[PDB]
Amino acid sequence: RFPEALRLALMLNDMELVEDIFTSCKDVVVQKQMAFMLGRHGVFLELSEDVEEYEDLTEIMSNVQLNSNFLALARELDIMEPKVPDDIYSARMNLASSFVNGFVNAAFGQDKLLTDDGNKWLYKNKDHGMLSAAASLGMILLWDVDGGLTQIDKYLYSSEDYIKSGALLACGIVNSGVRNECDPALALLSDFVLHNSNTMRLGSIFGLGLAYAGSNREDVLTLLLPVMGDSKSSMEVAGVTALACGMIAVGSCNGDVTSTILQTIMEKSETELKDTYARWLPLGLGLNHLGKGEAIEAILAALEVVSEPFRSFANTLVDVCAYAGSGNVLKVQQLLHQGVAVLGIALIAMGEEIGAEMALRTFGHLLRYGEPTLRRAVPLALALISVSNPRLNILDTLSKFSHDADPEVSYNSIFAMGMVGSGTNNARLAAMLRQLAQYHAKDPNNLFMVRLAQGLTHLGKGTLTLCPYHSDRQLMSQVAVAGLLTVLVSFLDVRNIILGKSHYVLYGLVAAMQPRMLVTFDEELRPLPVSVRVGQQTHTTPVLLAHGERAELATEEFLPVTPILEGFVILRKN
Amino acid sequence: SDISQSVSSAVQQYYSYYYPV
Amino acid sequence: SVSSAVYSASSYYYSSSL
Amino acid sequence: YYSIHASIYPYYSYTSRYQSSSYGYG
Amino acid sequence: SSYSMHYIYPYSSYTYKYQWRGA
Repeated sequence: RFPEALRLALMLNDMELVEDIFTSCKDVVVQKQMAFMLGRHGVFLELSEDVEEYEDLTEIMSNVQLNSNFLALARELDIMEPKVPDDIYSARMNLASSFVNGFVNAAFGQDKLLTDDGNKWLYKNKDHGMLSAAASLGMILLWDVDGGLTQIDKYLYSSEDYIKSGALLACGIVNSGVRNECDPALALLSDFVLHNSNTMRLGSIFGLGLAYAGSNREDVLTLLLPVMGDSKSSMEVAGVTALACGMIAVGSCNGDVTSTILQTIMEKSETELKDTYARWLPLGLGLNHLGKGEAIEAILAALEVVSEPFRSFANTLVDVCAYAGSGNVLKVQQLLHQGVAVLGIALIAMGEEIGAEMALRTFGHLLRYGEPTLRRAVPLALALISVSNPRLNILDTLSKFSHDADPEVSYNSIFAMGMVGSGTNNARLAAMLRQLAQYHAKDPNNLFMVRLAQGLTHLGKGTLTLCPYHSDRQLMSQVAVAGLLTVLVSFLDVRNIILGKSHYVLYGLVAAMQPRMLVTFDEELRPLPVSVRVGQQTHTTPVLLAHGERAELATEEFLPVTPILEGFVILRKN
Repeated sequence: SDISQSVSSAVQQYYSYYYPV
Repeated sequence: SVSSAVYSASSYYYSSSL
Repeated sequence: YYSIHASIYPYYSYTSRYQSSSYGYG
Repeated sequence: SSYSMHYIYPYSSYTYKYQWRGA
């Protein structure tokens, strides 16, 4: 009974076990099922070309067919029509609309703004807002590598540097989660990582980080690591480079990135480590050690030389990253600088439900009576612990604290409502956002957060999720966690990172985007309609599961190869 | 907010320190 | 060049297009 | 460490007596 | 206005094709 073993092994996070059990099998269709599981988990394992069905197992692992099945389900629902931003309802509102359009139309390669000629929209934006506008094209064309690049290529030759940087970022985005074997992204992006213009460096490096977040490629890391030591690199470029390297090397314990990050910290003046882009350096370090637990002491000891104010931040962030999956009661006691502390409480507690409910009570207490500075991060922790999970109590709390006189609590509460409801058409939440949009009219920043939350609620027109867990809520996608942490750590300085120049980091959410649709196949990977009983009623598949539902097929005619009816399942005959 | 609405057994209401008493 | 095409070796300068 | 009621909270340096500082039991 | 000739790209007017591939 092979399929269970590979689940348990993937939980153990051990490469050797994964490859040991993914072979040592006398069936092929079971290997195809395990390949679908690995593809969902974002693990790609290299196989010898002499294995019995190398071509198809490789084709499955690289999610090449994901786009076609997703568009097939989009044809079943009859939802291919584009939704302009005004249907959901200054430069800052053009940018807000661009983001709404990108979120809503994600994974359908259609749009009414970025038409055949997108200059008409791009030149209504300016500077970084125009960069993120150009970057949104790659979010609309997600997982469509061939058509994505065919559409993006026109902007790669623009005279405007912001548009070219956004096209580079789009080219990176369209390569996320697909791992095609021709390497279009390394060939297209790698010439700009040391470009003279820093905006080009930011776009190329973030694109490469998103395109290769799955695997710790040695060539991409050797390309990128020099850029943190370049004397022309801004602190923003060094931070983005550390983010990219930690995403690419996430959970790998790669020593050369670790040493490079420590060297880049040790070089920086006590005056520069005050720059808030410096917070991305230990974030990349934690991503490099995410979930490795007690092994982190060696680096905690190496960090002892760092300046005292920065030391608290680096140590806390790296420690809570190392234990992100642990669900350790004692580290939670230690955490019970402060913002990263509460984010680490959520990051650790999300691994089990009793700890998560105690965390929810703690976060409510902190929002009501906590330190005035400490409560600023609490809504982001509430977002992290309950992404794509529209709990009524959480949404009520955030709606209460959505008017708070302290602007950052309001901003973070609104963003947390948008995240919690992401990928769900919840009508209560949509009405809340519409009312808060009427209240926060004539308030550009709160209105911007409201528009972001509105767009995020309708992400994919209801067909996408951001939850990091999958397969019966028992396996954690490290790339999803890395993207979510990138965004929320950037939101611990929302007024200067997100509302400033660097809102392009919101596109890190693409690393966590996944489909929430069930699909059944015959042993030939051919769409096989069956009837299912989705509980916690009947429908004709492919059907959409919500956060906590279990789907069962209501006849004994077919038997599934995997015990878990999540994602893609191959079905045998009697 | 203004406060109607809900108070989690905080009853005068003293829902939080950042709301009018 | 780590950024070129020879199509695609198994089926040009991308930046310059020379 | 207490608070006096406009309201003033010295232990939080916040400006906008409660029986309990943690939960403000009236 | 969707392809480039061999170099000229007439949309951007960039001067110095199999869609986005080098061939």
